[PDB]
Amino acid sequence: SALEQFVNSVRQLSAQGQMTQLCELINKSGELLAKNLSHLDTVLGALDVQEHSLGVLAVLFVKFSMPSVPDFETLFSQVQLFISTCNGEHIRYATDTFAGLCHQLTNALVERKQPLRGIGILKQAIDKMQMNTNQLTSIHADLCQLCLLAKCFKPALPYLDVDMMDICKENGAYDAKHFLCYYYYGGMIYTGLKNFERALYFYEQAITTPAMAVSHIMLESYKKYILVSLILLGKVQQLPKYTSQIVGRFIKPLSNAYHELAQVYSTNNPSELRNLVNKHSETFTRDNNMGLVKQCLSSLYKKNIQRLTKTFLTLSLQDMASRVQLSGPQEAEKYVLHMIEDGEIFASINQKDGMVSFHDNPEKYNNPAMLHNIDQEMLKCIELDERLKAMDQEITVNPQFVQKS
Amino acid sequence: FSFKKLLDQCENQELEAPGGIATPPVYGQLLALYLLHNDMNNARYLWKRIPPAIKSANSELGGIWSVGQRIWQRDFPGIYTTINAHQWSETVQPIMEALRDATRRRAFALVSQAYTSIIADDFAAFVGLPVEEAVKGILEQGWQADSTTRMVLPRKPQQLARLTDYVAFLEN
Repeated sequence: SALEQFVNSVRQLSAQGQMTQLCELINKSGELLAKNLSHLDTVLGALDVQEHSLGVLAVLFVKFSMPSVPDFETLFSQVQLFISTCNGEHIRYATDTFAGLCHQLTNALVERKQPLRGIGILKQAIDKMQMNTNQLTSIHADLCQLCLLAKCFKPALPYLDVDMMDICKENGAYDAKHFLCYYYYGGMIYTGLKNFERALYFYEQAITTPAMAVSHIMLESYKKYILVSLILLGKVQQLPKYTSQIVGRFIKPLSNAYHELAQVYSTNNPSELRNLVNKHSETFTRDNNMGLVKQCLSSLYKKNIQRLTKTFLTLSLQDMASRVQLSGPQEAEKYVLHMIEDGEIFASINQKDGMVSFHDNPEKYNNPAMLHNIDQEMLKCIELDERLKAMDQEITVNPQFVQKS
Repeated sequence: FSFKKLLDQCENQELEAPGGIATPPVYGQLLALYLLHNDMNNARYLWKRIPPAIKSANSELGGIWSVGQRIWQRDFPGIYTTINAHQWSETVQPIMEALRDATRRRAFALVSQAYTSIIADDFAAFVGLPVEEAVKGILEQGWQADSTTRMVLPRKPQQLARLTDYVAFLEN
C-alpha cells in the first residue's frame, strides 16, 4: 500500500501544500524511519522517482544509505534535475536535509575517484540552499575539501574572499568539526595562491575555536599558522588571549619542532636554519610540510637583505653577499633584482662599480590615489559600523535580561 | 580584451564538462592562457591537475609546460629561446605572439626600473635581440647613454557627496 500512499500523500503535500503534514512526514522519516534500507524503493521507487522528483530528495538519502550504489549516473541525472528545474524560491523546503545529502553523496565516492566532478555542483547548491551571503554552512567545508583534493583553487575564490558571519544551525547537524575543517582546508587554498595574510587569518580563526578536546585539525592548523607567520613576518604572531587553554596545554608540547624552527629563524642565522631543517626532515615530511619550511628558508635571505637596507645607503655587491651569506656577488645581484621586480624592496643597481643603492621615497601623500585609498577604508569602516549597529539593534529584542537593572 | 574573453570561455568549458575529460587542445589552450597572464601559481596547479594520459597524448602540452618551467626560473633568454624553439597547433598560435609581446614589455619595464647603468650585452640578453638593433631602437627612443664603454644607461623620466555621507554618518 506504500506506493499509492506515497502517490496520493505526495499529491497532498505538494499540490495542496499544507506545510504541517509535509514537515510531519519529513521529521517522521528523519534518521529513524529512514532505516531498514529503502522503503521497497528498488521496484516501487522506480515508479515514484518519475512522479514529481521534488519530495523524493529526502528519499535519495535512503537511496544513498546503501553503500556502493550500482548506478552513479542516477545521482547525476537527479542533481541536473534539481539544478535545471530550479524554481529558485521553494528550495527553502530542503534546508536541513540538503546539507546532509550533499555531504553523504560527496563523502562516499567523489572524494575517492573523481574529486573534480562535484566542484561546480556544490557551488551551485550553496547559493540556492543557504539564506544570506554572510552565513557559514557545513557544505562549505565539503566544497573546500573537494577543491583542495582536485587541485582547483580558482572556483572557490569568491566563496573565501567574502568574510563569513553567522552560522546556520542546521537543526543541530552542524558539528564543530565541520567548522574546523572549513577554516583549515580553505587556509591551504590561501597558501596555494601566495596570499599569506588571509591564510594566517584563517588559521588564527581555526585555532581560536573554543573546544576542550584535542583534534588533529587543530594541531595541523597551529603548525601551518606557525609556518605562515614565519614566512610572512619575521616572528610568530601572538595568538589572541581569548583562545581555549587546551592549545597551550596539549597542542604546544606535541608541535615542538616548529617552535624550535621559529627560534632558529628568529635568531637570524641562515646557515643554522638549513642544518636544523636537515636534522628534523622526517618530522616535516611526515606532516606533509615539504614546501613551506623551504619557503621560510628562502625568505630568511630576503629578510636579511631588507634589514641591510634598514642601515645602509649604498653597498657593494660583494659586501652584500658576505653579509647575507649569499656566497656570490652575482647571486646577490639576482636576488636583489628579483626582490625589486616583486616590489618588496626599493633599490637600484649600478653595474659600473657593482653597487646597489636604496631610494626609499616611494610615496609623498600628495596624489588623488591616497585619497581614493582613504575613501575605500572609510567605506569599509562605515559598512562595518552599519552592520554592527544592525546586529546590536537586533540583539536588544530578546527579553533574556534587563528586568530591574 | 580578447584574452579576458578567452579566459572566460575556457573557464566556462572547464567548470561544466558533461564528458568530464576535456580535449588535449582545450587543456593546452588553458595552460597557454595561464602562462600569458604571468600567473605562475594557477598555471602550475593546472599543469598538475592534468591526467597523465592527456599529457602523453600530445607534445604541444609538453612544449607549453617547458615554456612555463623556463619562465618560472626568470631566465629571460631561455624564455625567448623556448618561445620559438618548437612548433605548436593553430589554436595556440595567436596567443604566443601576444605572450612574447607581453614578456618584451615586462623586460623593458624591469630594465628601466631596476637598472641605472646596464651593460649593453645584458640589455641584449634581456630583450633577446642583437645588440646593434636594440642600440638603434633605444637611440631613437632616447633612454640610452653611449657606446665604447658598453654601458647603456636606462633612465625613467562627487567629493561633495562623499563628504556629506561621511559627516552624516559621523553625526549619528
